[PDB]
Amino acid sequence: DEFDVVVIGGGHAGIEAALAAARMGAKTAMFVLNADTIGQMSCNPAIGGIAKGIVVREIDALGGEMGKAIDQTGIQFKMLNTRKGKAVQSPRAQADKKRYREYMKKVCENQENLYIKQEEVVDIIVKNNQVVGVRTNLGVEYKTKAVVVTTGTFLNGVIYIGDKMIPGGRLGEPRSEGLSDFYRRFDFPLIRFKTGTPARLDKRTIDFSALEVAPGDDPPPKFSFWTEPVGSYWFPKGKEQVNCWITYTTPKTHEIIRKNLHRTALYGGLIKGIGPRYCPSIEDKIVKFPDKERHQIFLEPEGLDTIEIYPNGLSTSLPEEVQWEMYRSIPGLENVVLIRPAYAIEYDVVPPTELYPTLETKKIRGLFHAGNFNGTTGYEEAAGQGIVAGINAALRAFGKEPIYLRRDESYIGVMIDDLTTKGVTEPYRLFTSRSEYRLYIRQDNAILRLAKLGRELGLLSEEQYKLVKELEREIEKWKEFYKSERVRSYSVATLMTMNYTLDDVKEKFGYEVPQHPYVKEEVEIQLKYEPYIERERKLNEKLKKLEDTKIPPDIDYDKIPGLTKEAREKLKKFKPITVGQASRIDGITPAAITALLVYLGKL
Amino acid sequence: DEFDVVVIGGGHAGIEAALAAARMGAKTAMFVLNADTIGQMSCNPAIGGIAKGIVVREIDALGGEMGKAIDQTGIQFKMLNTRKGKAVQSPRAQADKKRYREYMKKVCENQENLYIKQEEVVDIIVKNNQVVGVRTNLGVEYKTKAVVVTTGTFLNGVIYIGDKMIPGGRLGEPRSEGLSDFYRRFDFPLIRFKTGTPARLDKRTIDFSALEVAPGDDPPPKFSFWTEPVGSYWFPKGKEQVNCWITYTTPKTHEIIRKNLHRTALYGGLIKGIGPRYCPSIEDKIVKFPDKERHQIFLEPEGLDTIEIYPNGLSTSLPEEVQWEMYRSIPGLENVVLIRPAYAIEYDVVPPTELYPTLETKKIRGLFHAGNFNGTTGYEEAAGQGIVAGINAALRAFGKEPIYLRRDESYIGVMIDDLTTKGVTEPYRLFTSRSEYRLYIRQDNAILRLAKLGRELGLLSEEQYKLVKELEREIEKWKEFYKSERVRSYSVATLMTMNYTLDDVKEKFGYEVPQHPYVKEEVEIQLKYEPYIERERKLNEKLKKLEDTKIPPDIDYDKIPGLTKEAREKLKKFKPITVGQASRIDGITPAAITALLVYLG
Ligand SMILES: Cc1cc2nc3c(=O)[nH]c(=O)nc-3n(C[C@H](O)[C@H](O)[C@H](O)COP(=O)(O)OP(=O)(O)OC[C@H]3O[C@@H](n4cnc5c(N)ncnc54)[C@H](O)[C@@H]3O)c2cc1C
Ligand SMILES: Cc1cc2nc3c(=O)[nH]c(=O)nc-3n(C[C@H](O)[C@H](O)[C@H](O)COP(=O)(O)OP(=O)(O)OC[C@H]3O[C@@H](n4cnc5c(N)ncnc54)[C@H](O)[C@@H]3O)c2cc1C
Repeated sequence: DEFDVVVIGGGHAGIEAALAAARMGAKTAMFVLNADTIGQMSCNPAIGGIAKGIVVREIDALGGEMGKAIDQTGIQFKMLNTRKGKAVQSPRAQADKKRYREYMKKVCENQENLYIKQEEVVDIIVKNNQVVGVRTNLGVEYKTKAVVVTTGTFLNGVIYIGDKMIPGGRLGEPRSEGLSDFYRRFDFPLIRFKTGTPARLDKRTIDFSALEVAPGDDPPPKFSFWTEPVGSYWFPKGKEQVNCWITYTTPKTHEIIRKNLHRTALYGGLIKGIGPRYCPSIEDKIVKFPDKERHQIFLEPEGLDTIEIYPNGLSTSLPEEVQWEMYRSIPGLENVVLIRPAYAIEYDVVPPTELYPTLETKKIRGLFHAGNFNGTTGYEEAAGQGIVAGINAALRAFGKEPIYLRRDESYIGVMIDDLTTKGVTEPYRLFTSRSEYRLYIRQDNAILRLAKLGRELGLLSEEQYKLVKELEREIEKWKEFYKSERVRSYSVATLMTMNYTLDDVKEKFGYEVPQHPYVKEEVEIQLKYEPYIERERKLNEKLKKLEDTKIPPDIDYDKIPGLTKEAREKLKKFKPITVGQASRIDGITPAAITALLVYLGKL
Repeated sequence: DEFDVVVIGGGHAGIEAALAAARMGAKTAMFVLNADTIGQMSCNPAIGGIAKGIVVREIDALGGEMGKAIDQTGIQFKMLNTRKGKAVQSPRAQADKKRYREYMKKVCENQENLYIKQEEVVDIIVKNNQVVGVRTNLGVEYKTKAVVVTTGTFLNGVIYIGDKMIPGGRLGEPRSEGLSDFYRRFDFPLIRFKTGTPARLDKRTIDFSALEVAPGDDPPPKFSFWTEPVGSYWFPKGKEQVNCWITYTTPKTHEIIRKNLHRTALYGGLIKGIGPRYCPSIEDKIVKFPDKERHQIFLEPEGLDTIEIYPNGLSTSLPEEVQWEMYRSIPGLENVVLIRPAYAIEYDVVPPTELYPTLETKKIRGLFHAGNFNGTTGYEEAAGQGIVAGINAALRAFGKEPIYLRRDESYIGVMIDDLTTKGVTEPYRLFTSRSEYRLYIRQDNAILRLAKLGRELGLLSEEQYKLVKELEREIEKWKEFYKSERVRSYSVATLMTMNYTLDDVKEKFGYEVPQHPYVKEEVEIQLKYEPYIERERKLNEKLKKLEDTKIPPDIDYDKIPGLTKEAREKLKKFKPITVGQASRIDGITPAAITALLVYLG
C-alpha cells in the first residue's frame, strides 16, 4: 500500500521519528531488518550522562518516548556532577536492556498509524528530486511522500575483531547493502566511521569483593516530566536500584594492548588527546596517555535477570585470544569469562552538511537523515535527531513547512546545528560540544523551553500543555514574591545568589516555600541563576542579533556586493537560513558576513 | 639560465631545502618575493620547544643550518621540562629576529651554487608529468629538473583584522597569486588554513614591576653539535641572556573578547579542548575553556636593540580598537601601546596526502612541497620538511632515488609520515604528535641517529662525521666498563637506573668520570635508560617488523587475494612504500594488512 512517511530503521532515531510522524497523524511505515530488535540498546547499558541527559528531557518535553522509556525500565538512576551546581548537572540512569527493548517494541505496535515492516529497504524512488517511494529487497515498491533514513551502524557494516572481517551491522545481526547505491547514484558523499564496544562478561566469573560500589542516588531523579510522579522530576525515596562496581586497569593490561596494537582496527593516530575519559577504545586510553597507569572501569549490569556484565571503558577490536588475556589482567576479572567478544563496527555515513538544520537533504526533497547514519554516535544523540526528522518528515508529508530547533533554545538544536553547519571528521558526541547558553539550556527548564512547540505540533496532549503552562505561571508568581520581600537590606530573590536555598529561607527566615516539587526546585534555580543568565544573555546579544536575521531561500549570492568569489560558493552550498548560521560556516568571515548584512540592509 | 633545482621560497622551509640541494652540488635557484625577508621570523620570537627542539637537533645533525643559526643569534636559551628526566626534555632558546634574518640571508648569499632570485614564481612547466621548468610573473621561464614549493603563508593570502580583509602574505608584505592556477589546473586539492599572531607592544609603555621573570638557564643549552663548544651540546656558564616577563589575563579581558566574538575570524568550534596551553588564539581559551579565569602570557623581547614586545599567548583577529581595550586590560599593559596590530592569516595549502614520505608529489614527478604550504605551522616543523625536500629534490635532479626518514628513527620522519599518511584537518603542530619511540628519539642522540645519513649525502663534512663516529665509539666503551664493574653486588651500569649519576659514582664510590662533556652525559643517559628503551623496543617489535617489510612500486593491488575493493583503492592512491606505512592508512585494517602480507609472502 501507500504511506505518508517511511522510516527506514527501528533503532532509536527510527523510533522517535516514526512515533512522532505518526502521532502527528501520518501513515508511517517503520521498516526494520528484525522486528525483535526494535529499540535494541547495543552499547553502554545506560541512557543519559554529561550532555546526553539534557537532550533526553528535551525529547521528553517534545512528546517523544525515550524519556518515559528509560524511566519505567531503568534500574539505577542518579544525578552526575552534583558538587558544581544545579544547572551543570545531568541525569544518567542504568537500564535493563531487555525490558527497554520490549517497551519500545510494545509502543510501536500499539501506535495508531504506525505500521511495522520487516523488509530491507534497498532504494528510494525519486521523480524530479522529490521522494515518491521506497523499494525493498523483495522486489516490492511503496508509495510515500517522505522518507526518514536512520540505518545506524548497518549500511555496509563490517565487524572487526583482531584481523577478522565479518559482514554485519552488529555482532550477530545482518547488514544492509542496497540502499547505498541510491546514495552514490545521486552523488551524496559517502564516508565511513567505525566505533567499538566492550565484550560481555560472565557475572558468575567475577570477584566483586575488593571493588568499590557506585549506587544510585536517593531520592533518584527521573527523565520524564510525564511518568510518576507527574509534573515532578524526581522519584520518591526508596526505589529499587542496582549497583555498579569499579575496578581499574593495570600496567600489565597496557603492556598487553601495546604488544598487540598492530592487531586492532581501532589503533587510531598518536595525537595528544582531549582527555583519558573522552577516548573510546581502551587502545586509545593507552596510546594518547602513555603516562597514566590506570583508567577507571565500570562493571555494569545489563539487567535484572541477566548475568551479563558490561565492562564500561574497555571497548576494543583486539583478537579474541588477546581479549581474554587483557580482560583477565584486570583486578576482579582474573577469572572472568566472556559471553560475547568486544569488537569494532564500521559503517556507511552521509556527511550531515548534506542536510539543512531541518535534517532534510539539500539535494532531494522529502528525504531526511538521522542517527548514526548522520555522523553521530549514542542512543541520545540519535534520538534527538529522529524526533526532529520525524516531526518535519510529517509536516513535509502533510504539505506544511519544516521546522528547526535554534541552537540557542535546545541542546538538540545545538547538535543538529553543529552537524549541518560544521560537518564531522569523526563520530560526533554530545559531551564534546559546548553551548554558548550553557545556563539557559539546563537539564530542567527543558520542559518549559520546548513544551509549547510540543502542543503546537500535537506531540503533546492539550491537557499536558496546561500542566506546564500552569506550573510555570506559578513559578514566576513565587519569584515576584521573593523579589519584593526584604532582609543590610536585600531581596529574598537576591538571596538565592548568596547560597540561600528556599529551604534556608524557610527556616532561618521563616518564610513560605512552594508546595509542588517542581515549582520549588525551579524557582530556587531561576533566582539563584537569574543574574549569571543575564550576563550570559548580554555577552551574546550580538550573536543572537544575527541568529535572528533571516536569509531568504531565493537570494542570489552573486548579486551581493563585495562578497569574495570563494565565499559566494560556500554560501550557495549551505544555503544558510539565518545570517547567524551563515557566520558559523567555516570559510565565511566577519568581513563576508558584513558585506552580506549590508546587502540585506537595503532590500 | 637553467637550474637543477628551483626552490620557490625564502622562508625557513625554502632555506634548509635550498641550502641542502646546493650543498649537495645542485644549481639551486631560491626564489623570493623580497630578498630582505630571507629567513624572517614572523611569529613567536623563538626556536625550539616541546617537540620542536628535538627536530632542530636533527636538522642540525643532518647538515642543515637552523641549528647553528639559533645558536649564534640566540638571546636566551634554556631546557624545558627539567623535572621529568633527560629524555623528556627539549631546548627552547629566544631569538633576535633581526640578527637571525641577517644570518640566514648572509648564508644564502655566500653559498656555492645557490643563486637568489626576487621574482614571483607563477607557474610550473611540466611535460608528461615531469617538472621541466618554472615561469615568473615577469614573463620569464627557467629550465629546472626539480622544484621545491614552500610558499608558506602567501599563496592567495588574506590578512584578517576585525572585519577587514587585506590582500597579503604577512602584515605589510604582498602575496602570491599565480602559482595556484598550476595546482588547480592539474587537479590538486586546494584547501585553506588560517592562523593568528599577537600584536607588537611598545616596551617603553609596559610596567615591568609587579611581574615574574623567566630567565634562561645556566649553563645554557645549545641547539648545535657544531657551534662553540664543538661536539658538546652546552654553553659555558656565564653567557649573556635576556629576560622574559609574565603577566596573566583577567576576567575582564575575557568579557571583552566575548563581547566581540562576532568580529574576529578566529571564533569557532564549541568543541572541548585538549588544554588551554595548547590553543592558538586567545579567543579560543575563552570559548573552549569557559571556566579558566586567567591564562599565562609571556612578554618576549624581539631582540636587543628593539623596544618591541611579543605578547606570547595573545594572538587574535579582533578589531584594532578592541585589540587595545583587551591588551590594556592586562596587568602591566594598562598603558601599553601597539606598534603592529595582531591579526590572522589565511592561505592556500595542498593536502600532504598528495605527496609520498619523500615529499614528492604523487601526481607530478620532480615537484616537492614543504612548509606551511603543506599543512604545517611553525618555523621548526617547516624547516624539517625543507631539508628532506631539498635533499630529495637534489637526488631527483642528480638522477638518483629519493630517500625518506622512517618514523621510528627521526622525529622529523614522524611529522612527514603523520602528514603524507594521515593528512591534515587543521594546521599540524609537533607538540600535538607523539612517538611510539619517545625514548629512542631523544633530544640528544639525534646527532648519533642521523649523522651517517649526513655524511652519506654530503651535507656533513668528512671530518665532521669522524668526530661523531669517534665520540660514539667512546660512549659505548665507557658503558662496557660500568657494565662489568660491581658493588648485594650490582653493576655500576645497572646503578644509573637507581638515581645514580656518573657524578655520585665518582664521589660515593670514587670511580672515573668520562673523557669529554658529551660522552659523560650521553653514557650517563644510555645506561640510565637502556632498560626502558628495551621494554619499548620490544613492545613494538611487531610494528617494526612491518615497517621493515618493503612493498614494490609496481605490484598490482588487484592481483591481491581477499583484499576488499574499497581498500584496493586507498592502497592505490597512497602507494605505500612499507607494509607498516600501509597499515597506518586510515581505512586499511589489520584484516587487509594480513591479506596483503599473505600476497607478498
Ligand atoms: C559496535 C558498536 C559501538 C558503539 N560505540 C558507541 C560509542 O562509542 N559511543 C556512543 O555514544 N554510542 C556507541 N554505539 C551506539 C550506537 O550509536 C547505537 O547503537 C545506534 O546505532 C544509534 O542509533 P540509530 O538509531 O541511528 O541506529 P540503530 O539503533 O542502530 O538502528 C538501525 C536500524 O535500521 C535498520 N536498518 C538498517 N538498514 C536497513 C535497511 N536497508 N532497510 C530497513 N532497515 C534497515 C536496522 O534493522 C536497525 O533496526 C555503538 C554501537 C555499536 C553497535
Ligand atoms: C599570521 C601568522 C600566524 C602564525 N602562527 C603560527 C602559530 O600559531 N604557530 C607556529 O608555530 N607558527 C606560526 N607562524 C609562523 C609560520 O608558520 C612561518 O612564518 C612560515 O610560514 C613557515 O615557513 P615557510 O618556509 O613554509 O614559509 P615562509 O616563512 O612564509 O616563507 C615563504 C617565502 O616564500 C616566498 N614566496 C611565497 N610565495 C612565493 C611565490 N609564488 N614565488 C616566489 N616566492 C614566494 C616569500 O617571499 C617568503 O619569503 C605564523 C605566521 C604568520 C605570518
